[PDB]
Amino acid sequence: LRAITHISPLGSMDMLSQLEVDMLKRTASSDLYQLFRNCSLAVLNSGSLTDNSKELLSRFENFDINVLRRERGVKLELINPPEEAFVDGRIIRALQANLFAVLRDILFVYGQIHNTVRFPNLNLDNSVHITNLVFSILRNARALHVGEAPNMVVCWGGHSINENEYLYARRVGNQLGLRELNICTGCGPGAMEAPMKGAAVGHAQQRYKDSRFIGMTEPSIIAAEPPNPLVNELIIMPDIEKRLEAFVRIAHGIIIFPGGVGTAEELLYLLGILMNPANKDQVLPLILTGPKESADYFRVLDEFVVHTLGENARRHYRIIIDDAAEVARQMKKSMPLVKENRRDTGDAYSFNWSMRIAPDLQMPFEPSHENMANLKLYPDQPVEVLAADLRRAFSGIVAGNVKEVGIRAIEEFGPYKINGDKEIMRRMDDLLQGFVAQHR
Ligand SMILES: Nc1nc2c(ncn2[C@@H]2O[C@H](COP(=O)(O)OP(=O)(O)OP(=O)(O)O)[C@@H](OP(=O)(O)OP(=O)(O)O)[C@H]2O)c(=O)[nH]1
Repeated sequence: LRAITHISPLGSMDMLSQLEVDMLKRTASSDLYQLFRNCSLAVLNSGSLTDNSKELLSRFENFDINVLRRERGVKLELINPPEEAFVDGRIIRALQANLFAVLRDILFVYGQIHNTVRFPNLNLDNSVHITNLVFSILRNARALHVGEAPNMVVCWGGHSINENEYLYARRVGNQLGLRELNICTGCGPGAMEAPMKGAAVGHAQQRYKDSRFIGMTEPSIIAAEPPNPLVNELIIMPDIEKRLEAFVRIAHGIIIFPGGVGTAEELLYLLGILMNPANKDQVLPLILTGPKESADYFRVLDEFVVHTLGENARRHYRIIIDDAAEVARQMKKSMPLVKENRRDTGDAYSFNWSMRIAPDLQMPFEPSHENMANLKLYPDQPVEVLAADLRRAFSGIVAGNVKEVGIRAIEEFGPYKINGDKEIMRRMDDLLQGFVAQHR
């Protein structure tokens, strides 16, 4: 009635103390179990060709996982796991490494972090501690290499995309791989998987040995979305805001693909950091690119930025339509400039400390009628503030029409549409009307 198998640690959690093991033990038996189980299950389905995520999560009712204590360290016990994850009775290494990546970031980091009874005085409300914590997580994930030239390109894109956009992202990935650049994404399908599949080919063509494909996700996502099978360095941050800060501090360049309206929220976030005068001398290339069909999509998005943040916004990004070689060539040229930029201030090559991220951008935000109310949506205040309050505005009603939390108050309380300048509020509907005219 039950088939069992023991997995030894690989890639992480391979050198533990007995106290740490005992800590992991109770954590695996506290309320965190449901989260820990659903994440392990998602990892074990990376590569299973059932596109419907939640469909497959139910197919495995038998599955359960427990943590085994051994004098030396820990082992993972799997009860009735998916068959497609094994080869002649042995677990596929890639999955095995992701399997213990969950053990690390969910139980060791996530479960012991909220515990302030367990960890030292860690003021989660202090902006500095957050940044250093993000660093500690990445270091614990063995994702920060010493004295390595900048070659990491973060990529953001839509969850599900048409076959047309997918090919362009693959092509861009290939051109990035052909130039010995590595890739970091949201660890999912769609635009978060295509650039990796393409970069793998280029690396092979260039005989590039150690590809780094970093999937950076969070518990609520990975619990329902298995990671794409290209990810070879999995990382799960505790909060949404900590995941986004991780993206910014490890990246040496950022490429944004069409992601529907979410692209706007993602774009405003970056501008809120770059257009901060404290970051005037920072060097972080930003390219927004897409197939020939996404011409007007980015046009609409560009007019919005100009008409609200000013032409000054364009000195921080470049739009490239249907040219993969140019996108990759731009990023390759910027790497020495990043290296030179970090070297000019003494910053680390693998992690951007000096980049000032305002504390408002590191804290969670809830789309209630109160928080939204005091959104300063006029152009009189600093540009970097307007962009911050604009991000918190989009995602506010993003999940506010059909999301289980938005319509619980959108038809019981109605739309809020917080006070702002009559001109700015229209340039948005022009943006929303524009995305609708293209079936986004
Ligand atoms: N900013 C930075 N430097 C790093 C990093 N990892 C290694 N380094 C190296 O540390 C060295 C810099 O130390 P120093 O030689 O004393 O130069 P400093 O004037 O003191 O710079 P600083 O005061 O820190 O701002 C350089 O090596 P070399 O120049 O001697 O050789 P190579 O050219 O091959 O890289 C850097 O390449 C890193 O993550 N960030």
